[PDB]
Amino acid sequence: STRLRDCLSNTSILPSLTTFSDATNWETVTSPWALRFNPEPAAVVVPRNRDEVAAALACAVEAGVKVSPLNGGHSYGAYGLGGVDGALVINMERFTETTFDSAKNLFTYGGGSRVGPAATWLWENHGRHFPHVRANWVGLSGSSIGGGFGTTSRFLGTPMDNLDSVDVMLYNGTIVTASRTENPDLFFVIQGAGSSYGIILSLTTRTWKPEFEVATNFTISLGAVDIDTGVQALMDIQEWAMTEAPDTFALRWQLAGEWNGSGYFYGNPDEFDALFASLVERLPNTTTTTKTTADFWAMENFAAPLLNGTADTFPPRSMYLQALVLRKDQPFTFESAKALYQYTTLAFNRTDLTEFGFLDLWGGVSRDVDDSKQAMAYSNNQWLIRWEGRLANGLTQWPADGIEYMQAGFRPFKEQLKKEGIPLRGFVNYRDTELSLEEWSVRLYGDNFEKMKRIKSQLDPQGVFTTHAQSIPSS
Ligand SMILES: *Cc1cc2c(cc1C)nc1c(=O)[nH]c(=O)nc-1n2C[C@H](O)[C@H](O)[C@H](O)COP(=O)(O)OP(=O)(O)OC[C@H]1O[C@@H](n2cnc3c(N)ncnc32)[C@H](O)[C@@H]1O
Ligand SMILES: *[C@@H]1O[C@H](CO)[C@@H](O[C@@H]2O[C@H](CO)[C@@H](O)[C@H](O)[C@H]2NC(C)=O)[C@H](O)[C@H]1NC(C)=O
Ligand SMILES: *[C@@H]1O[C@H](CO)[C@@H](O)[C@H](O)[C@H]1NC(C)=O
Ligand SMILES: *[C@@H]1O[C@H](CO)[C@@H](O)[C@H](O)[C@H]1NC(C)=O
Ligand SMILES: *[C@@H]1O[C@H](CO)[C@@H](O)[C@H](O)[C@H]1NC(C)=O
Repeated sequence: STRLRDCLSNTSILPSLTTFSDATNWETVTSPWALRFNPEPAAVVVPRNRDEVAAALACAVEAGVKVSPLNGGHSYGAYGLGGVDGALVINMERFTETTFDSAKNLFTYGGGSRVGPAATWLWENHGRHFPHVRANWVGLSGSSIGGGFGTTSRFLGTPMDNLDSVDVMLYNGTIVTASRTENPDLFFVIQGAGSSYGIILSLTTRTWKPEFEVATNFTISLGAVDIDTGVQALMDIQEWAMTEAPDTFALRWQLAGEWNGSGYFYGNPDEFDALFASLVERLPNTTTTTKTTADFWAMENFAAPLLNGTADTFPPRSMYLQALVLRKDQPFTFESAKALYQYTTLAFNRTDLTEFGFLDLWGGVSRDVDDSKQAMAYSNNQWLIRWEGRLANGLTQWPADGIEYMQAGFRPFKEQLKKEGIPLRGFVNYRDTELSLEEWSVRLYGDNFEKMKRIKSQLDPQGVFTTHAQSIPSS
């Protein structure tokens, strides 16, 4: 460690903000949100300004160690701590500047920001919104580089595609601005795989002023129904969602916790009742619903508790997540939906694990996405499907067969997709840590992967940012 320590000790980074394993706070600074993992960094530093980021990077280059920026710490694979052991972790926590350009209605936030503080700042100062993940303390950099999905994404897009530009430090300390029209190759890979290419110092997002002061939420409960009835209900919901629903709806249909759903509507609250009537039309006669209204920012805080708070709503968790997407051209069939429900939630039976999962309705403005325009493949996404196992309360050891148990229940669904000729596709932020390179690369990036590897060779030839297991290799 001597080389890295001595180099860092000659920078201006505070000694109190430079930690190695002999530090009194090492265990705290290296603790992962994803408790199934425990990556061991070479060191963790907290830069106070852009020059200190560059100084830390230069020390990593001189020492021959990899570099991982740490933002909100939410990675489902502990990727911010490097994923693999031995990275220099650059904790971006001080980079929380917030500015608003009222001429262009663009919000600029620092590369170490979290969803809640930044959304709260923009709301309280300007009455504006940008799509964001549904959790108060997730990093904005770490979530925006993997698409993201929020309650407003069916009409506003993803956190990722609402980015207008970013400022990025490359491995050699050079700072560039990336956008669709400036350093487009870098912007391409930021939009899906940013951790493999640079350190995002600042991000600028488009923003939306809500048209209506009041928003609506709702629930749907089918009651005690059999599998065929529940599956038919999903098919009927899907048909409504693909033919009648406006883009301003959101809907989550439970996988674990069936047969129930919930959602939001961001159009005129006086138009909701007629739209909700059309949705519940075919549902079985045991169905009941609820509806409420609240002002826009109150609703935001009900969807993501404590957006304006001071602590994470979601404590660290030992879990294993899997996730697939379906597109508009090949959505659920009766057979594929039945395979999913029959062998995941309806067969789940463990004392040491609990089940979690849902189907988030997509569609809407995913119709405007082109896969050739950014690394992440997500054009015409129609559903986001999440199936997750969580360690039971009171246990501390993830079971040796937990991954196999979770994968087995989700396998009949995959086989039915294969039978129907439907590609297996994923969603970057919902990292499945058990996938092989052959699997994650095509599921996340489709046929963009070769281009991504070329850009990797061009922008990080020495591999400084090659850290976690899903890092983009060079060509
Ligand atoms: C924990 C969690 C995650 C989560 C969620 C709710 C909870 C409780 N809800 C989500 C949702 O509604 N929608 C969605 O799309 N994702 C949701 N997630 C997942 C979350 O978005 C991802 O796990 C995300 O990657 C987490 O980001 P975060 O910033 O919190 O985590 P990290 O470990 O520190 O970093 C993740 C990766 O991003 C790279 N990174 C971070 N900062 C930078 C900068 N400045 N520049 C470049 N790369 C950066 C890290 O290196 C790491 O690879
Ligand atoms: C839907 O909106 C209602 C508000 O109309 C939310 O209701 C709050 O729910 C919390 C649950 O933790 C209760 O403690 C509060 O008493 C409720 N507030 C009011 C004013 O009734 C509800 O949480 C929202 N649900 C979703 C999923 O967004
Ligand atoms: C957060 O915002 C909601 C909605 O305006 C408000 O009811 C609540 O009091 C706020 N919480 C804090 C801690 O300010
Ligand atoms: C659930 O698992 C237990 C063993 O832990 C078993 O006894 C029980 O029959 C199972 N329930 C089923 C298969 O419905
Ligand atoms: C730093 O690396 C980038 C990415 O390869 C390159 O474009 C730039 O010219 C380099 N800066 C130098 C050599 O000063």
